[PDB]
Amino acid sequence: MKKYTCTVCGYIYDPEDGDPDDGVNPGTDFKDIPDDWVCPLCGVGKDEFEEVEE
Ligand SMILES: [Fe+3]
Repeated sequence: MKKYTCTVCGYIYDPEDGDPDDGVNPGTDFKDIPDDWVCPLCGVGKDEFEEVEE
C-alpha cells in the first residue's frame, strides 16, 4: 500500500494512517479515497497527487 504526495504543497498521504478527520480511515489505499477528497494542507484535488515508485 503506497504513499502519495501532493505536488502542489508536499503533503504526504500515508495509507496507514489515513486522513480520518476527513472521513478516510487507516488502511484506505489512494485509489479508494472518494474522488471529491482534497489535500488536507492546501486544498487541491487528487489529480495533483503522484505515487511516491520510491
Ligand atoms: Fe497539498
